[PDB]
Amino acid sequence: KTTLTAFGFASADLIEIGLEGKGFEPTLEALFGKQGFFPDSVNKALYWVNGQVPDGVSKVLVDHFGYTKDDKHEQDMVNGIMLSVEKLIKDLKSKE
Repeated sequence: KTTLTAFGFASADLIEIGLEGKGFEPTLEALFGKQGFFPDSVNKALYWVNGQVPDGVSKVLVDHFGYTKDDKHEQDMVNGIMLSVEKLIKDLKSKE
């Protein structure tokens, strides 16, 4: 929002766009929470996909998505991504 006072002492809101919403936190956590889609999905993709991102990007990825070096699951790329998808689907209707 912005209020303009350029007509002497007469004021007038030049423009205002009002955003109102609730229930964002559950989706925020289902995307980036402990069981969120992004952390597990990125971890599985990094484990099953050859090659590592530059070290600078690697630090951020480890910090945010909790990439794990070693996994004992002979489950494949498809199941690795699909576990994250499954938990996200449960996240969707398990909350607001």
